[PDB]
Amino acid sequence: DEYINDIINKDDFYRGQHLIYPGANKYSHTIGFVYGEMFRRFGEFISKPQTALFINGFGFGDYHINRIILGALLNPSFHVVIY
Amino acid sequence: YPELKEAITKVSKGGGSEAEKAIVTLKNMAFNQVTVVGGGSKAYFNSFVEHLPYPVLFPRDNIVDELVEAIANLS
Ligand SMILES: NC(=O)c1ccc[n+]([C@@H]2O[C@@H](COP(=O)([O-])OP(=O)(O)OC[C@H]3O[C@@H](n4cnc5c(N)ncnc54)[C@H](O)[C@H]3O)[C@H](O)[C@H]2O)c1
Repeated sequence: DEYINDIINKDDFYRGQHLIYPGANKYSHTIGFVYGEMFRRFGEFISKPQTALFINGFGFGDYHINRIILGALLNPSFHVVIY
Repeated sequence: YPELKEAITKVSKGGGSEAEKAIVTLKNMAFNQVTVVGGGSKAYFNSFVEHLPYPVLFPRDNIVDELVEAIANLS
């Protein structure tokens, strides 16, 4: 109701730090915090023992994920099925 | 001691150092607790490498180089 529609169809109307997407404002610590924390929870989640990880139907268009997986092979409980 | 027969020949013919006489006198014992090994390389350190047996249950396939090269290439 309030702001999305104006952005869509209000022509010349833009402002500063009001929206957070997609990975937009990383030069500001406040925003980055969110993505860094989600990735931190993900990375320390795979460190768990007896945990199953799934990578299904992925094009592997990212770089950090592949390198992290390669460096995290120390876990003998990695199983992957990809389409 | 690789120089086993040489010590025997020296003592039989005469001569030899104190170590040769000591090994000769302590080797003459006919006990199962003492083992005699002779050869040009059996008593050397090289022959000891192969004497180690692999564990029955421990895996024998080598998959460390594959992991290292995968990490080097993909990561
Ligand atoms: N907390 C986090 O997890 C985190 C961390 C850093 C960045 N980000 C976000 O990441 C930044 C950009 O990421 P992105 O959009 O480039 O990643 P992405 O969404 O493009 O990665 C997945 C993509 O791969 C495409 N693809 C191509 N071939 C495919 C195939 N055969 N199978 C499946 N998918 C295939 C898909 O269209 C699409 O899903 C954003 O700016 C930011 O919001 C998130």
